[PDB]
Amino acid sequence: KTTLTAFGFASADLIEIGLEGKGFEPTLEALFGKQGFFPDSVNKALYWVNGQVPDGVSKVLVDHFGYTKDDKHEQDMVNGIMLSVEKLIKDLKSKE
Repeated sequence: KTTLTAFGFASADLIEIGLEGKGFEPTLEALFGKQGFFPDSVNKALYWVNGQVPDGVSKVLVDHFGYTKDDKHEQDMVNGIMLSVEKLIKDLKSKE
């Protein structure tokens, strides 16, 4: 929002766009929470996909998505991504 006072002492809101919403936190956590889609999905993709991102990007990825070096699951790329998808689907209707 912005209020303009350029007509002497007469004021007038030049423009205002009002955003109102609730229930964002559950989706925020289902995307980036402990069981969120992004952390597990990125971890599985990094484990099953050859090659590592530059070290600078690697630090951020480890910090945010909790990439794990070693996994004992002979489950494949498809199941690795699909576990994250499954938990996200449960996240969707398990909350607001």
